[PDB]
Amino acid sequence: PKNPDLRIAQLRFLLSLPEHRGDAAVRDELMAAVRDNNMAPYYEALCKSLDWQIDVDLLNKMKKANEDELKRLDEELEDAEKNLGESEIRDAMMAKAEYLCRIGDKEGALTAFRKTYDKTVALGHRLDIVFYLLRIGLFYMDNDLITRNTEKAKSLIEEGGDWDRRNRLKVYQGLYCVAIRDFK
Amino acid sequence: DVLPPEADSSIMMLTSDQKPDVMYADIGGMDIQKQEVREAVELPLTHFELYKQIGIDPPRGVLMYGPPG
Amino acid sequence: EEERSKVDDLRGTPMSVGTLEEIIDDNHAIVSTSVGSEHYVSILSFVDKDLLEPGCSVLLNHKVHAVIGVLMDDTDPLVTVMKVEKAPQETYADIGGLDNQIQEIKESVELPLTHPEYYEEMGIKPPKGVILYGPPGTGKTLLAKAVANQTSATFLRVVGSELIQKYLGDGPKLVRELFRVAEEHAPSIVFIDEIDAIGTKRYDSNSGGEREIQRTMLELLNQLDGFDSRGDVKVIMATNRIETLDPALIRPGRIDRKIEFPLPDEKTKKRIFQIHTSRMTLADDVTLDDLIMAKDDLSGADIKAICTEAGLMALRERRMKVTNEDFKKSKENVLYKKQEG
Amino acid sequence: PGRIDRKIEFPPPNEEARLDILKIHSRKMNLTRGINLRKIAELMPGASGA
Ligand SMILES: Nc1ncnc2c1ncn2[C@@H]1O[C@H](COP(=O)(O)OP(=O)(O)OP(=O)(O)O)[C@@H](O)[C@H]1O
Repeated sequence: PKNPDLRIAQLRFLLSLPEHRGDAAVRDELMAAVRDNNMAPYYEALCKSLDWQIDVDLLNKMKKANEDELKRLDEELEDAEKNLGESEIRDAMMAKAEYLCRIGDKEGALTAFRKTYDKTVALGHRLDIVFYLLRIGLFYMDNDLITRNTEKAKSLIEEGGDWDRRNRLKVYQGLYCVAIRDFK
Repeated sequence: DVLPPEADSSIMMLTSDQKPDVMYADIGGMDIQKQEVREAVELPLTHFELYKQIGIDPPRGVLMYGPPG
Repeated sequence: EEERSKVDDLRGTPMSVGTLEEIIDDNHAIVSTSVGSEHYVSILSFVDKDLLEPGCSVLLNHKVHAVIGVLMDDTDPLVTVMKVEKAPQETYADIGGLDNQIQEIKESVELPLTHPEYYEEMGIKPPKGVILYGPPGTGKTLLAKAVANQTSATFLRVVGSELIQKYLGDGPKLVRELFRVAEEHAPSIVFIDEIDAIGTKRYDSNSGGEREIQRTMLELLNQLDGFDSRGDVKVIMATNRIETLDPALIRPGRIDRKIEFPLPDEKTKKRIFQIHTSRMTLADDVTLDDLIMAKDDLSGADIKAICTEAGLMALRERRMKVTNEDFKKSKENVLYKKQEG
Repeated sequence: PGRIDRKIEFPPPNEEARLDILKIHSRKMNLTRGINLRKIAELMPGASGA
């Protein structure tokens, strides 16, 4: 649920710097734009790339179908919150809420993150939220919020000990050290 | 002011330098008990970090039973 | 006035709390405090010396070990177990089919105390309590008569022989204090249910033995017989099997009244379903005839549990009205429960 | 006497129940990913959860 968007960051960097590539770099990007219904990510690229012709109804019926898919979960929570449980509601909404912000911008994600940080009693979903901050940190090349949650996750992880997520973080700090200049 | 430490009180420590009686060459029969005890005693005592590497918390609990023998 | 500003200087500021050992007709009292200390205290104030009696807690003023005031402090382990309260919302009117059974016990428990005018003028006075029992596992249905009794006067419930024989005794003394404390709270009702003292197999923890168990029970009879106490502390006994208890227990009590719990018939079971489903909402297609016809020898709590599991299953669909298909499918669960092993 | 209590069975360990729980206890110990969790669980029928 990341690499389809990560390769989009790859193609946006592939389109931005060279102005000589006007074919295979826009084609794969539209190939990933017609799917997953990426909405806000392509506006910043629409200003740099061509303005067509027409997008309009093609992506307007998709963002309205995405808002019907959004409002059907938003209409599922208040029927779900009538009943009650432990996390069975608030965790049901957040995953698709961060996917719904995967459609566009940082908003629904940033509210969903501070929402779910007070829900989970374990680091399982917490660090998953952190991974969402890292992938978006690569898309918008924003290193501000990725240095924080990582520092906070290392303390909950090593209290403590881990295998998969630990060796994952070992690669994450390598991606940040290679984003900036750190060789050792 | 507090205890240095440590000047006790009681027991005391040491007293074992002029001892013990004999080395381990005596009992060679078990060999399955020593593999448990050695790994549960001298290995965690020599390298504390090696356990943290692999992510296994070494216990301090050693229980013995069965006599006789 | 001036006495309050006088006697306070004698006891304070510090003072100790000791225990009374024995009293001498010389107004010198021998007190015992932690640890193992004795003395002669003679004070003419705040006493109350006759009501104290040895074995009670008294103050000790540092100079010199004098008792200024009396202290009765409870707390106490046993006093905590009698209250509170319940005063339960349930009544004897929520049960049916035992009208012929209940009439006499309801009368017998309201015979004394309330409605005394026809009791005291007749000069009968049978204050030995009542004895309950029944099959197969009932006796809680007889407790459903104790809830109505909990609505009146004072109630105390002591159940199970584990509370004596779990450890070494000292035997009945735990019960012996229940008698007297209920005398201080008289009138009060003491109910005992499911007496396994002779029906138990393995004692709890390490204690012995089968015959010592019997002797603590026998001393319970002499306590209950009894010589010599007229106080009530009305006592009610109940169990599943009366054959286990020795006939040695019946003459002192209960000699006047003992009841037997019969199995409910079709009309009674219909009443039972009526009373439980009164608050519940059921579908129109649910009929009360086929339900009681399909069931054979079931008490109120069985038809209760099938409704509880019907509503629990209806919570999966989040429906407050239980359909007859859901009701029968749920009924089959407890039906399969009793029929599995 | 069937009255009153809630009936819940405690199940023995199952294959598919062994997979996920295997990963769960394997979360704290450093290991590579060349480990096949499918074949390793079938080799342990019965036994227990502990
Ligand atoms: N005619 C009736 N009307 C209404 N309720 C009834 C009727 N008969 C029995 N009941 C209810 O059914 C229940 C039967 O209790 P039950 O005998 O299952 O208790 P128990 O678990 O056996 O208690 P113990 O384990 O102490 O013997 C009683 O609580 C009573 O309220």
